[PDB]
Amino acid sequence: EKSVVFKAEGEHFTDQKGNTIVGSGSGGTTKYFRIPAMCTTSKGTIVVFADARHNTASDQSFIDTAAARSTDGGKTWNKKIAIYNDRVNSKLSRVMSPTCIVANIQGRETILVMVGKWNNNDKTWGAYRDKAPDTDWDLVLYKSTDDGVTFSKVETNIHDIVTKNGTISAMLGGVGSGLQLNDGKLVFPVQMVRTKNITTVLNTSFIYSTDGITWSLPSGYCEGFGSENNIIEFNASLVNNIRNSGLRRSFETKDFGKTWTEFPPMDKKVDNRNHGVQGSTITIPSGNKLVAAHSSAQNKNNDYTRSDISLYAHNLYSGEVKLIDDFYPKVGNASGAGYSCLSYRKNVDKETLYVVYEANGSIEFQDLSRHLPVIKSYN
Ligand SMILES: CC(=O)N[C@H]1[C@H]([C@H](O)[C@H](O)CO)OC(C(=O)O)=C[C@@H]1O
Repeated sequence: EKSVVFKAEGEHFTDQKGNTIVGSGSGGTTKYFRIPAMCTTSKGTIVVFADARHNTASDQSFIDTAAARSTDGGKTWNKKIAIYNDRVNSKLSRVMSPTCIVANIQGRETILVMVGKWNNNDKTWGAYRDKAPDTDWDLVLYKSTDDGVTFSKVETNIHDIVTKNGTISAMLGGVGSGLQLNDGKLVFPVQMVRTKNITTVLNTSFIYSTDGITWSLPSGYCEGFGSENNIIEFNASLVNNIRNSGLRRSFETKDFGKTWTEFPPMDKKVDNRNHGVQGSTITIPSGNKLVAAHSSAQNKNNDYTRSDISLYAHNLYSGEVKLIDDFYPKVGNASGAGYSCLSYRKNVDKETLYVVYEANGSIEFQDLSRHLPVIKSYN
């Protein structure tokens, strides 16, 4: 009814030289996985990224970005490390929080994946506000043009545009998936930690590009809330959907990121309760209309266990919301739980809706395509 993408205490990765990575799971396995991100290509291939937390579930720990690839509809997976941390600090070196896009970049189908990178910081990234930007931080971008088989680093100007801004201590993708606009523009939702002198600690925004190499920041900022967020393209707006303790928040920009205003069809429509949680938000066509599909946790215990990871439909015209499927109807592991990522595709006449999510330190996959008629009708 499901498959395991990455098995907690059940995977063995190799490093760049081909030596095994001895984690703290049983038998020297990778201990824990978090923060899944997925896409589906024009060939039907599914690629899933996650934080491979070799030693512990903690955010401040030794982490590589794993990638899993399935060509059989999610039944079986081939796995590797896509992005290695710098191996400065055996406790703390890390790459974190993947956000991915599958896109047509000047004719070439490309998977992009963006992760934050730290080495010696022993605290959460929001603690580091003294510098513009933090010297321990980077935001790195990798690509594949071979359907997810190989990844290579992309040289970008992302660090430069953050430095030039001068009011950002660190930036990170919004977690899960970014998007390619109908005109071809690449867009990553972002989270930013502002420098200490800015009265808002966190903001949301996006970065955009034509070629995947040269990126830009818009001039405005959206309120941060819990900062993890996704963007959809709708009706001549970019619309975000942001983590927040309690009710999720959604804003729209009609001027390509200069200004943001509340988006009534999604704002305050789903409750994640205490702490909030990352959620995934995408669009799915229905005729010449769109529906938003959204995944996040109901959090019945009002805590970090983030129970009941659920799929919702948002009617973008009426503002109705309904629960489609509580696809992980379980209490999570409070060491780190609740995150998810959706992926919709129509290849020829075959429509697929997939999800990956956190399940007790593992990453699981489900094919949710049977729900498509219900979601599409919600317009
Ligand atoms: C880069 C990073 O730390 N990401 C982490 C994120 C973050 O700490 C929080 O959004 C405050 O910034 O929180 C969580 C979480 O399970 O809630 C998981 C992520 O691994």
